[PDB]
Amino acid sequence: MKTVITEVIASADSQGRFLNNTELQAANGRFQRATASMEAARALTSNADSLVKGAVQEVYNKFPYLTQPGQMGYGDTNQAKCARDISHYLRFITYSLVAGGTGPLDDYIVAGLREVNRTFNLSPSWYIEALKHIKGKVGSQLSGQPLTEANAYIDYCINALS
Amino acid sequence: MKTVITEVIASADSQGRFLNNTELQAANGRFQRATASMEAARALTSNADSLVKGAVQEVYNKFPYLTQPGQMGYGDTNQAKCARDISHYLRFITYSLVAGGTGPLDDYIVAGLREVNRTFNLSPSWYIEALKHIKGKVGSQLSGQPLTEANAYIDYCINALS
Amino acid sequence: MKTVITEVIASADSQGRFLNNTELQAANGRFQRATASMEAARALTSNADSLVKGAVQEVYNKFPYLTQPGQMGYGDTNQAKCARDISHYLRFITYSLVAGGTGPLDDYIVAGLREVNRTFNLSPSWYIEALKHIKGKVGSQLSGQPLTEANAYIDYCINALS
Amino acid sequence: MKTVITEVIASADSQGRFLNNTELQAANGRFQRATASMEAARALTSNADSLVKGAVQEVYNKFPYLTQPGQMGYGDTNQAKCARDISHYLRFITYSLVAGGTGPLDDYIVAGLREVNRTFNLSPSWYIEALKHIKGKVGSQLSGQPLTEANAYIDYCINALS
Amino acid sequence: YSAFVRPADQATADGAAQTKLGITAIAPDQGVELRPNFTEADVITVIRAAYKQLFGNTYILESERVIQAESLLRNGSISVREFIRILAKSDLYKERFFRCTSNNRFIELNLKHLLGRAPYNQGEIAEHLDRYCQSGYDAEIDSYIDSDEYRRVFGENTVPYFRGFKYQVGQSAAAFERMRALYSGDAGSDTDRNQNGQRTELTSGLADPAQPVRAR
Amino acid sequence: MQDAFTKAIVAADLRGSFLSEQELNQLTNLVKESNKRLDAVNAITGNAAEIISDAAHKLFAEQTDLIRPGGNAYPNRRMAACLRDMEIILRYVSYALLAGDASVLEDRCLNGLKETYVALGTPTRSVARAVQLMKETAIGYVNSPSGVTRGDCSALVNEAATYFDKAAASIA
Amino acid sequence: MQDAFTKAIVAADLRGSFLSEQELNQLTNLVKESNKRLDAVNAITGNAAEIISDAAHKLFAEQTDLIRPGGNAYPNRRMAACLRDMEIILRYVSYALLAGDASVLEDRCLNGLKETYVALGTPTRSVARAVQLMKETAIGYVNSPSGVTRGDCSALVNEAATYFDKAAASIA
Amino acid sequence: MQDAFTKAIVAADLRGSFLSEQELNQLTNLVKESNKRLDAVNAITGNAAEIISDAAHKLFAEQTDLIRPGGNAYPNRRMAACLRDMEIILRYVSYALLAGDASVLEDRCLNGLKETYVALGTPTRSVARAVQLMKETAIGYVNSPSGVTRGDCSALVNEAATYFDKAAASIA
Amino acid sequence: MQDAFTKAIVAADLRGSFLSEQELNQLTNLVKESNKRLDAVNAITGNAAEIISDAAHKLFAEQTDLIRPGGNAYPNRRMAACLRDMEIILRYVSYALLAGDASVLEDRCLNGLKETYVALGTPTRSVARAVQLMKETAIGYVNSPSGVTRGDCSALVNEAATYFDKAAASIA
Ligand SMILES: *[C@H](C)[C@H]1/C(=C/c2[nH]c(/C=C3N=C(/C=C4\NC(=O)C(CC)=C4C)C(C)=C\3CCC(=O)O)c(CCC(=O)O)c2C)NC(=O)[C@@H]1C
Ligand SMILES: *[C@H](C)[C@H]1/C(=C/c2[nH]c(/C=C3N=C(/C=C4\NC(=O)C(CC)=C4C)C(C)=C\3CCC(=O)O)c(CCC(=O)O)c2C)NC(=O)[C@@H]1C
Ligand SMILES: *[C@H](C)[C@H]1/C(=C/c2[nH]c(/C=C3N=C(/C=C4\NC(=O)C(CC)=C4C)C(C)=C\3CCC(=O)O)c(CCC(=O)O)c2C)NC(=O)[C@@H]1C
Ligand SMILES: *[C@H](C)[C@H]1/C(=C/c2[nH]c(/C=C3N=C(/C=C4\NC(=O)C(CC)=C4C)C(C)=C\3CCC(=O)O)c(CCC(=O)O)c2C)NC(=O)[C@@H]1C
Ligand SMILES: *[C@H](C)[C@H]1/C(=C/c2[nH]c(/C=C3N=C(/C=C4\NC(=O)C(CC)=C4C)C(C)=C\3CCC(=O)O)c(CCC(=O)O)c2C)NC(=O)[C@@H]1C
Ligand SMILES: *[C@H](C)[C@H]1/C(=C/c2[nH]c(/C=C3N=C(/C=C4\NC(=O)C(CC)=C4C)C(C)=C\3CCC(=O)O)c(CCC(=O)O)c2C)NC(=O)[C@@H]1C
Ligand SMILES: *[C@H](C)[C@H]1/C(=C/c2[nH]c(/C=C3N=C(/C=C4\NC(=O)C(CC)=C4C)C(C)=C\3CCC(=O)O)c(CCC(=O)O)c2C)NC(=O)[C@@H]1C
Ligand SMILES: *[C@H](C)[C@H]1/C(=C/c2[nH]c(/C=C3N=C(/C=C4\NC(=O)C(CC)=C4C)C(C)=C\3CCC(=O)O)c(CCC(=O)O)c2C)NC(=O)[C@@H]1C
Ligand SMILES: *[C@H](C)[C@H]1/C(=C/c2[nH]c(/C=C3N=C(/C=C4\NC(=O)C(CC)=C4C)C(C)=C\3CCC(=O)O)c(CCC(=O)O)c2C)NC(=O)[C@@H]1C
Ligand SMILES: *[C@H](C)[C@H]1/C(=C/c2[nH]c(/C=C3N=C(/C=C4\NC(=O)C(CC)=C4C)C(C)=C\3CCC(=O)O)c(CCC(=O)O)c2C)NC(=O)[C@@H]1C
Ligand SMILES: *[C@H](C)[C@H]1/C(=C/c2[nH]c(/C=C3N=C(/C=C4\NC(=O)C(CC)=C4C)C(C)=C\3CCC(=O)O)c(CCC(=O)O)c2C)NC(=O)[C@@H]1C
Repeated sequence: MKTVITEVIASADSQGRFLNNTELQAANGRFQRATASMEAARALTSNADSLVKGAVQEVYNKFPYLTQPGQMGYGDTNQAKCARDISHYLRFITYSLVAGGTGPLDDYIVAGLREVNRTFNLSPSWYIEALKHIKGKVGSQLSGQPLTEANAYIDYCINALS
Repeated sequence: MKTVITEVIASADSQGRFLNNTELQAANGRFQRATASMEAARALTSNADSLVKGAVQEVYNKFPYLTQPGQMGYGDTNQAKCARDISHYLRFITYSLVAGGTGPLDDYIVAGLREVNRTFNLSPSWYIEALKHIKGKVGSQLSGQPLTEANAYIDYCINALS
Repeated sequence: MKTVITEVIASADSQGRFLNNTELQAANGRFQRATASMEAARALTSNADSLVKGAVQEVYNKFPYLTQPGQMGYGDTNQAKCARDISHYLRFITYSLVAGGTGPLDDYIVAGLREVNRTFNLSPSWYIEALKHIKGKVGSQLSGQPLTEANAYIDYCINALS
Repeated sequence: MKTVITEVIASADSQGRFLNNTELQAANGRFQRATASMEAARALTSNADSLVKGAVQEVYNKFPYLTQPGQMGYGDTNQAKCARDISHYLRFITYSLVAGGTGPLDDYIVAGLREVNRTFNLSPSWYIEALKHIKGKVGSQLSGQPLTEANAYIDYCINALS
Repeated sequence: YSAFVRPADQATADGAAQTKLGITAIAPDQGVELRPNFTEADVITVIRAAYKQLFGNTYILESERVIQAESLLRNGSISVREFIRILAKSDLYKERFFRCTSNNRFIELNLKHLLGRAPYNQGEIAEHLDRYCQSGYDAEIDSYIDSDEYRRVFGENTVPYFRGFKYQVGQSAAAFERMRALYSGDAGSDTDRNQNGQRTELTSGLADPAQPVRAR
Repeated sequence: MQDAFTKAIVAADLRGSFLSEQELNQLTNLVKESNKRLDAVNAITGNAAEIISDAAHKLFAEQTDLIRPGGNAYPNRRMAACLRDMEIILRYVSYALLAGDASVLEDRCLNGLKETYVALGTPTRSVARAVQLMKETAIGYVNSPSGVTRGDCSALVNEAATYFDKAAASIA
Repeated sequence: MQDAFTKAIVAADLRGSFLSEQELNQLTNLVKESNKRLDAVNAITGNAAEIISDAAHKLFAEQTDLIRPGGNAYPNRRMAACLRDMEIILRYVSYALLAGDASVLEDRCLNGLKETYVALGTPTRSVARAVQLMKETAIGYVNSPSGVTRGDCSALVNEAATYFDKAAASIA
Repeated sequence: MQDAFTKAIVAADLRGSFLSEQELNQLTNLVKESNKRLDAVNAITGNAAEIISDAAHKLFAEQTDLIRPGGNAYPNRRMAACLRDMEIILRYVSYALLAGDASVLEDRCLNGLKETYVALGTPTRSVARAVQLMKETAIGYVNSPSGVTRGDCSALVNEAATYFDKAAASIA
Repeated sequence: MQDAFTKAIVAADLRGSFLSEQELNQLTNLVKESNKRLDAVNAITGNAAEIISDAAHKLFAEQTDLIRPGGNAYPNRRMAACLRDMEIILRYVSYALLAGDASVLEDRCLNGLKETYVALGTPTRSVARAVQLMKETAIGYVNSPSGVTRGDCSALVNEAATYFDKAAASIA
C-alpha cells in the first residue's frame, strides 16, 4: 500500500541503503500535513449518510431514465447496491486522508476498476456525478487546508474513473 | 542528484503516473524544513575558514607523527592539500543543506571515495577527526533544528568514510 | 579455487569438450615448475616463526606510535593478533606455492579483504611492511627460480592489499 | 583462435584481472613443449606429398567401388579434389603443432564439418582412413615426444570427423 | 605472544557449507560478456551458455537449436538480450517447458531461467498472472528481459546467470530456501520430458507463510 | 536529474566556491513561494483527465482529416497513441513545474521526440498545436481554483507557459 | 507492505466500517510522537557503522572459535559475510522503527532466515547473540543523544527493543 | 572445485598448521608421476568417440529391450540422450583423472544424477552397466598404447577404475 | 583473438601454403626468448599497483587543473574513473606483451577510445601523457630486476615501448 512512509522505506530498501536525512524530511512532511487531513476525515465520517443520500439522489435527477422499469436504477435491490457502492467510495476516501497516501484508494477501488465496471455495465459517469455532488457539499462543511486535502482525494478518483 | 524533490518525481515517473497528493505531501516536508537548513548553511559558510584551520590543526595534534619529515603531513604542499580537501567536504555539506538531500555529497564525495583514498594512501581516520572537531565547533554557533540538520549531514560523511 | 589444473578443466568443461592437447600443454607447465615451487615452500615453512617475529617487529619500528598506549599496536592481545595474522598470510603463501595457483590466497585472504580491514580499521600499509620485510629475508635463503616463485606470490598480496 | 596463450589471456580478461603467476605457469608449459612440436611440423611439411599420395591411394584399396564409373572416387576431377582435401587436413595439422593449440584445426576444419559433408555426401569414413594410414607412416619418421604430439592432433580430427 | 591458533571445533571450512547445500559452484557465477570483435568460438561459448541458462539444462539437439538466431550474432545487429528474446519466443520453449507446466510453473521457471532469483513474493508472481490474459504471452516474457533488474545486471551483451544462491538485494525471505528447491543438482536439470509431468517445486501453498521443502 | 536548487549548486561548484549570499536569497524567496507553486501543480494533476479530453476535442474539430481514413490519428490504434502522447507531455510539464526547472522535461521527454514524430510521419505541426491547446486549458484551472487563498500566481503561471512552449518548440 | 496507519485501516476495512473515533485517537497521538520517533531513527542511522563495529568486537571476544581456523567467521570471505549480515538485520530493524510496525522486518528480513542459517551450517545461536549485542549498543545512542530537546523516549526505546527481539527469536 | 593439491592444503588448514614434511612428500611423488598421469588422460581423449561407440554396441546387444518400443532408449530422441549421457560421464571421469581427485566428478557430474534418472524412469541399473562397459574399453587403451616409453601405469589404471566405479555406484 | 603465432599461420593460410622455412625461424627464435619475455610480463604485473600510483602522482603534479573544480579529474567519482582507466590500458598492454602482438590491445581497448574521450570532454592530450608516464615507470622495473640472470632484454623492452606508444597515439 502506497503511503509517504511506505514509499521512502521502499526506495531506501531498493537501493539497499539506510534511511538517511533525505527521507526523514519527506516523512516529516506527511506528519505535519496529517493534522489537516485528520480533521477532514472526522468531518466526512460524521456527515457520511447525508452525503450518500444526496449523491444517490442527484444521480437519478441527472439520469432520469435510470429509475424507469427495465433499467439499472430501477428496483430497490439496485438502489441499495448504488447506495452501498458510494458509501464504499467515501469510506476509502476517509481512509486515504488518514493513511496520508492514495494507497487505500488504489488497492480497493482503482485497481481492476475498468473491468468490473465493463462486465457489469456500470457507467463510470454515474459514480462521477455522485462524487461531484459530494465535492460540492464538502465545499461547505470544510475550509482551508482540510478542504484542499478532501478535494485532492475526491478528484483523484474522478480521474481514475474517467 | 538525490534530493527529496527529485526522488518523488523519479518514483512518480517510474510508475508512469502523475504526481498525486502522496508525493506533494513529501515535497512540502522538504520545504518546511528548508528554513532551518538554510540558516545552518549561512552559519557554516560564514565561519568556514576558521573551522578549516581548527580542523587541519586538530588532525596534527591527534596524529603528531604526520608532521615529521618523510610523512604525509609534512611539507607545505601537503598541508595546503589537506586544507583544500577539508574545505571541499565543508563546501559540499553546505550544498547538501540547501539542496535538501544527500545528493551533492553522494556524487562528489562519496562515490569512488574508497579507491581514491586507497590509491593515494589517505587514511579515512584523518578526515573523520577533521569532521568531528568541526561538529564540536558547529555545536556552539548553532542550536535547535538548524543544529540537528548540520549534524545529520556531517555524520552522514563520517559513516561513508568509515 | 583457482589453480592451473582446475582452470583448464573449467575452460574445457564450459565449452563442453574433452581435455585436448591444448590444455595438457598448460598442465605440463604447472608440473615442471612445481619442483622449484615445492623447494620454496620447504624453505618458508622451516623459517616460518623467525620470519614472523622479524616482520611484526619491523612494523613497530616503521610505525613507532602503534606501541604507545591507546593505540592498536599496544597491549599484548593486539600484538598476539598481529602475529597470528601475519602467520596466516605466510601459511597461505606456502599453500599457493604447492597448489600451483593463487587460488588458496584468493579465497582465504583476498576475498573480503577490504571490508574486514575497513570495519576493524586495519591499515593495509602495516601488512604491506610485514610482507616487504619478509620478501627481503626470503631474498637470502632462496635463489634462482625457487626465489622468483616466492616473490610472485608475496607480491600478488602486496598488490591485493594496496 | 584457441591456443594456450590466447586462452589464459581470455580467462584473465573475463575476470578483469592481471595475468598472475597461475597463467604464466601455463604459458611456460606451451613454450617448453614447442621445441618438440616444431620438430614434428618440419617432418610432416617435408614428407607432405608422399603422405598424401599414400593416403588417397589407401582409401581406394579400402573402398574399391569408389573407383568404379558413376561413383564419387571416379574421374580425375574427383581424385584431384580428394588429394586437395587431404593436403588441407595435413596443412592445418602442421599449423596447429606450431600454434600450440587446436585453434587452427577447429576454425578451418571442424566447425561446420558435418553439414558440408552431409550436403556433398562425403562419407567421414573416407577421410578417417586417410588419416589413419597417415598416422601409421608418421609413426616411422618421428619418435618420442615429437611423435606423441603429431598423434594427438591427427587423432583430434579422427574424433571430430566421427 | 602466545600465537595459539588451533584447529577449532566445527572445522567447517570454506567449501563444506556449499557442498552441504550441494550448489557445487552453481551459486558462484562468472558472467560472460560479448565483444564487438569476438572469435566465433567466443560466440559459440555464449550460445552454449545462453541455452543452458534459459533452458532447463535440458538436452538440446542440433535440430532444436534455431540457426537464424545463431546467425546474426556473428553479424551483429542483434543485442544478446535480444538474442535471448528470440529464444523463448521460440516455439521450442513454448511447446516444451511452457505447455505441460501450469501458468505458475513457467513463471517461476522463467524467473529462474532468465534471472537467478526465485520469486520473493506471491504478489509479483500474481502480476505476471494478470498479464497472461491481459496481454499476449510474448509480451510477458518480453517484460522480464525488459524489466529493470534484468537490465541492471547482465543488462546488455551478457548471458543471464543464476545469481540466486548468493546475497542479492531486496530478497524478501526464503531466497535460499526457494532457490534450494528450484535448483536440483548441477548434473540434474529440469526436464521437458519427465514422469509425473512437471509440477512447481515451490509449494503453491507457500510463497507467503513458510519456507519450502523439496527433494534434492 | 536536476531542479532549481541542485542547479544553483552545480554552477557554484564549478566556480569552486560556497554559495553567494545573493544567490541564497534567490532560493530563500523561491521557498516562500512553494505553497503557491504546490497548489499550481495540484490543480493540474487534479484536472488532468479533463485537460486532455478537452484539448483533444478541439484538436479534432480543427484538423478533421487526422481522424479521417488516411490521416495520422486513424484508426483506433493510432488515435490511442496520440492521446497517450499528449498525456505524457503533460505529465512531464507538471514535473518541471514542481522542480522549478525545464531540465527534467527536456531530458526525459523532449529529447528525440521530434525525430520520432518525423520517422513515423506524424505531422509535427499538429502535435505542437495540441500542446498549446492543452496549455490554455491547463492555465484555465491553475488560475481559477476553488478554496484556495486569494493571491497572485502570475509568476508561476508564466513559468508554466514557458514549459509548455519549450515543449511546443522542440516538437515543432 | 504495511505500517501503523495502513494496518489500522485494514482492520477497519474487514469490519466494513468507518474508523472508530477511539481508533483515530490512537493515530492522532501517534502523530504527536512523530518528532521523537524520527530522532530515534536518526540516531541509529547516524551511528550505524559504529553500532556494528562495536557489536562485532564484543561478539568475537566472547566466541573466540568463530574467528579461529575452521570456525564459521573464518576465513576473511566468511567474516565479511557475517558482518554484512549483521548490518542488514540492523537496516531492517531501523525501517520497522520508522514504519511503527514489525511487518516490513518480518517479511523481507526474518522469514526463513533461520532455515538459511541452518542450511549453511552457520550456528543460529551466535547470530542471535550478535543481534542482541547490537540492540544494546543501538539503544545506547537512541537514548543518550546531543542537542536534542530533553524528554521521555522510553515508549520508542521499548518498541525498538521488541523489533530487535523478534529478530533474535526468529533467527534463534 | 578441488584437486589433489588443493585438497591436501584444505585439510592442513583446518588443523591450522603448515604442511607436514611427510605430506609434501605425497605431493612431491605425485608430481613425478605426472608424465604417466598425463599420457593416461591423453589415451582416453584420443580414443573417446570409439570407447563410447563400442560400449553402446555391447550395451544394446545385451539389453535388447532398451531399443524396443516401450523401452527407455527408444525412440531416436531418447537414444540420443543415452549416448550423450555416456559421453558426459566419461568426460568428467577424464577430468577427475587429471585432477587426481574424485570431487570434480562427484559434484558436477554425479550430483543429483540418480534422482534425475529416477524422475525420467530410466533404469539406473542399465546406466551403471554402461558405465562399466565403458570402463573396461577405456582401460584397454590406457594400458596398451603405442610409441609411449614402456613402464608401469597400474597405479593410475586402478585410480581410473575407482572413478568409473564411484560413477557406477552413485548412479545405481 | 590473435597473437604472434596465430598471425603467421593466418598469413600462410591465405597464400594456401605450408609455413615458409624462413617464417618458422621467426617463431623458433621467438620461443628462445620466451623466458625473457615472461619475466618482463611478470615484472609489470608484480609492480602494477605502484606503476599506476606513481604515474598518477606525477600526472597531477603537472596538470594541477585536472584536480581543480571544473577540471576533468574532479570530483572523486571522476578521479576514480581516471585511475581505473590508466590501469585498464596497462592491463591490456601487459596482455599484448605476452601475446607478442598489438592486436588484443588495439581491438578490445584502444578502438573507439579517442571518440569516447572526446564526447565526454576528457582532454585526450592528458590521457596520452599519463600513458607515457606509466610507460617510463614500467620500463624502469622491466629493465632493472633483482635475482634474474643478467643478460640483454632490449629487444623486449622496445616492443614494450611500442605497445605503450600505439596506446598513446590512438588515444591522442
Ligand atoms: C449507482 C451509481 C448505480 C448502481 C450500481 C450497481 N452496482 C452493481 C454491481 C456492482 N457494483 C460494484 C461496485 C463495487 N462493489 C465493490 O465491492 C466495490 C469496491 C469496494 C465497488 C465500487 C460491483 C463490484 C458490482 C458487481 C457485483 C455486485 O453484485 O456488487 C449493480 C448490480 C448490477 C448487476 O448486474 O449485478 C448495480 C445496479 N445501482 C443503481 O441503481 C445505479 C445506476
Ligand atoms: C589531510 C587530513 C591530509 C592531507 C591531504 C592530502 N590529500 C591528498 C590528495 C588528495 N586528496 C584528495 C581528496 C579529495 N579530492 C577531491 O576532489 C575531493 C572531493 C571533493 C577530495 C575529498 C584527492 C582526490 C587527492 C588525490 C590527488 C590530489 O588531490 O591531487 C594528499 C596528497 C597525497 C599524494 O600522495 O599525492 C594529501 C597530503 N594532507 C596532510 O597533510 C594530511 C595527511
Ligand atoms: C598488525 C600489523 C596489527 C594488528 C592486528 C590486529 N588484527 C585484529 C583483528 C583482525 N585481524 C584480522 C585479520 C585476519 N583474520 C583472518 O581471518 C585473516 C585471513 C586468514 C586475516 C588477515 C581479522 C579477521 C580481524 C578482525 C576480527 C578479529 O576480531 O580478529 C586486531 C584487533 C582489532 C579489534 O578491534 O579487535 C588487531 C590489533 N595488531 C597491531 O598491533 C597492528 C595494528
Ligand atoms: C577423398 C577422400 C574423396 C573425394 C573428395 C571430394 N571432395 C569433394 C568436395 C568437397 N570436399 C570438401 C573438403 C574440403 N574443402 C574445404 O574447403 C575443406 C577445409 C579447408 C575441406 C576439407 C568440401 C568443402 C567439398 C565441397 C565443395 C566442392 O565439392 O568443391 C568432392 C566433390 C563432390 C561433389 O561435387 O558432389 C569430392 C569428389 N573424392 C574421392 O575420390 C574420394 C571418395
Ligand atoms: C544411457 C546410457 C542410458 C540413458 C540415458 C538417458 N538420459 C535421459 C535424460 C536425461 N539425462 C540427463 C542427465 C544429465 N544432465 C546433465 O547435465 C548431465 C551431465 C552433467 C547428465 C548426464 C538429464 C537431465 C535428462 C533429462 C533431459 C530432458 O528432460 O530432456 C534419457 C531420456 C529420458 C527423458 O524422458 O528425457 C535417457 C534415455 N537411459 C537409458 O535408457 C540408457 C540405459
Ligand atoms: C497526437 C497528439 C499526435 C500523434 C502522435 C503519435 N505518436 C505515435 C507514436 C509514437 N509517439 C511516441 C511518443 C513518444 N516517444 C517518446 O520518447 C515520448 C516521451 C517519452 C513520446 C511522447 C513514440 C515513441 C511513438 C512510437 C511508438 C508508440 O507506440 O508510440 C503515433 C503512432 C505512430 C504510428 O505509426 O502508428 C502517433 C499517431 N500523431 C497524430 O496523429 C497526432 C497529431
Ligand atoms: C496560485 C496558482 C493560486 C493560489 C494559490 C495560493 N496558495 C496559497 C497558500 C497555500 N497553498 C498551499 C497548498 C499546498 N501546500 C502543500 O504543502 C500542498 C501539498 C499537500 C499543497 C497543495 C498551502 C499549504 C498554503 C499555505 C496555507 C494556505 O493554503 O493558504 C496562497 C496564499 C499565499 C502563499 O504564498 O501562501 C495562494 C495565493 N491562489 C490564487 O489566487 C491562485 C489562483
Ligand atoms: C554472523 C552474525 C554469523 C554468521 C553468518 C553468516 N552468514 C553467511 C552467509 C549468508 N548469510 C545469508 C543470509 C541472508 N540472506 C538474506 O536474505 C538475509 C537478509 C534477510 C541475510 C542476512 C546468505 C544469503 C548467505 C550466503 C551467501 C553469502 O555468503 O553471501 C555466512 C558465510 C558462510 C557461507 O559459507 O556462506 C556467515 C558466516 N556466521 C558467523 O560467523 C556469525 C556467528
Ligand atoms: C528521543 C530518543 C530523544 C529525544 C527526542 C525529542 N525530539 C523532540 C523534538 C523534535 N525533534 C525533532 C527532529 C526532527 N523533526 C523532523 O521533522 C526531523 C526530520 C528532518 C527531525 C530529525 C524536531 C523538529 C523536534 C521539534 C523541536 C525539538 O527539537 O524539540 C522532542 C520534544 C518532544 C516532542 O517532540 O514531542 C524530544 C523529546 N529527546 C530525548 O529525550 C532523546 C534525546
Ligand atoms: C601409462 C598409462 C603408459 C605409459 C606412460 C608413460 N609415459 C612416460 C613418460 C612421458 N609421458 C609424457 C607425456 C606427456 N607429458 C606432457 O607434458 C604431455 C602433454 C603435452 C604428455 C602427453 C612425457 C613428456 C614423458 C617423458 C618422456 C617419455 O615419453 O618417456 C613414461 C615413462 C616414465 C615416466 O615417469 O615418465 C611412461 C611409462 N607407458 C606405458 O607403457 C603405459 C601403458
Ligand atoms: C629481462 C627484462 C631481464 C632478465 C630476464 C631474463 N630471464 C632469463 C631466464 C629465465 N627467466 C625465467 C623466468 C620464468 N620462466 C617461467 O616459466 C616463469 C613463470 C613461472 C618465469 C617467471 C626462467 C625460468 C629463466 C631460465 C632460467 C633462469 O632464469 O635462470 C634470462 C636468461 C636468458 C634466457 O632467456 O634464459 C634473462 C636475461 N634478466 C635481466 O637482468 C633483464 C633486466
